[PDB]
Amino acid sequence: KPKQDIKQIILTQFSVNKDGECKPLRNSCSTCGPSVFLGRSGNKEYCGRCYTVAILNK
Amino acid sequence: MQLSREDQVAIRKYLFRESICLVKDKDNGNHPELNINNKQVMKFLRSYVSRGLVEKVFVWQHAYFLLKSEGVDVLREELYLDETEVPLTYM
RNA sequence: GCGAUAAAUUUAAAGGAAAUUGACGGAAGAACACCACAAGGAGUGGAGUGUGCGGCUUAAUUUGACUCAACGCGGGACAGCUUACCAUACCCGAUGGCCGUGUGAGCGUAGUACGCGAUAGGUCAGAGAGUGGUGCAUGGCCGUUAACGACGAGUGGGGUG
RNA sequence: GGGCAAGAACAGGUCAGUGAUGCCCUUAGAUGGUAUGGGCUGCACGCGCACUACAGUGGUCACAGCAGAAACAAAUAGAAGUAAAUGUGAUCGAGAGGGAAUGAGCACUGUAAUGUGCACAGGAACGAGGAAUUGCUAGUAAUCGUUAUCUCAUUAAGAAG
Ligand SMILES: [K+]
Ligand SMILES: [K+]
Ligand SMILES: [K+]
Ligand SMILES: [Mg+2]
Ligand SMILES: [Mg+2]
Ligand SMILES: [Mg+2]
Ligand SMILES: [Mg+2]
Ligand SMILES: [Mg+2]
Ligand SMILES: [Mg+2]
Ligand SMILES: [Mg+2]
Ligand SMILES: [Mg+2]
Ligand SMILES: [Mg+2]
Ligand SMILES: [Mg+2]
Ligand SMILES: [Mg+2]
Ligand SMILES: [Mg+2]
Ligand SMILES: [Zn+2]
Repeated sequence: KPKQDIKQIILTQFSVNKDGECKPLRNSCSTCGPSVFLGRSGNKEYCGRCYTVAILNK
Repeated sequence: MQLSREDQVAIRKYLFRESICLVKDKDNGNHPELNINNKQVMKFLRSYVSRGLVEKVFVWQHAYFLLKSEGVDVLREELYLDETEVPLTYM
């Protein structure tokens, strides 16, 4: 079967304020716990533990 | 062998608590005392037999597993129990 | 025609001698038995159908068995399973060394950026599994000789054996 | 009437009964599992074993009535079950004997009909079997049904009683 690309040290999920306070950059799932973040690509926003893809009306 | 870490420790503690185990071959059902798939319990214990820790005797449709003395200690290290703890079969 | 009488060449024994035990006889004499007959009674072989076997065909028509002692036999009355065969699709891997890994081995996905994490990475050794092969490598169990009257041990006798 | 049942044998059968087994072969693109389908049931033809027959010592209607013993919701044409030969009266009259291939149906079992039951039509060979061949001596042969026996969701024209 196909080969698996890898993205090294995952730190992109977050953003840091000037005060040093940290917040998630990607948005978070309502139904899989807020600790699961949501991907983006074109019309698609998507999720892990449920594989559900939202399709945007744009 | 396709068992979760929780399922692995469930077998380790059972096999120490009681110095024996009994598994039915060619079955997709769940082991009565563990709630783990029979084939998976067989496959787990298979490794302990290969390591020389556990005896295996096969009779009719059943595999009888017996824990050797020279392996109580290995499983006690693995399960990180206190030095005083011993199975129900050992006084 | 007879009398008398060679070589070349070939070969590990010779239907060589006498005796012993078997197998055989279109040899003799006893026995025995409707899987033998005599005296009888019902069929099978001919027709249609059920079922097994060969042959041919097929993607595959999986396969063993052949005088009694193969052929409604393999507890073989197969829609799935049985099922070994054919078409398509999916799933998996004792342990040990070496190397590589939480700064992420590998896995899930509407496969690329999100979810899960040692579990299930690669390579050498080495296991295990198989209605795969060989019953002329075997064990066990069966059938047949045969349901027949024979069968070996100890002690004595005879013979070179 | 069964059951148990010498010694010796056989390169007799089974590795497709076995976590009985030696050795060879395959082993993530598997000769390992699983799932959905198809085959094992194909049809010029030669054979083995069974089942219904070829009628009048018969066919049909109804009525009785008897086993091995003891198990049986209900059912308006009909769609598993507690004998059958048989006993009396009618009937039919010398292919009104016989039920093969086939039609449009009506139900049942099942995950799935291709399997089974039922009703109507249809009506093939066969008029007692060449060369051969198989059992059977008394409650036996032959005849006649039946299995709370085995196969078994549903399927016996098979065995074992
Ligand atoms: K005949
Ligand atoms: K037979
Ligand atoms: K044998
Ligand atoms: Mg002369
Ligand atoms: Mg005669
Ligand atoms: Mg005939
Ligand atoms: Mg004989
Ligand atoms: Mg199949
Ligand atoms: Mg199989
Ligand atoms: Mg095998
Ligand atoms: Mg042999
Ligand atoms: Mg042989
Ligand atoms: Mg067949
Ligand atoms: Mg008639
Ligand atoms: Mg049979
Ligand atoms: Zn979600």
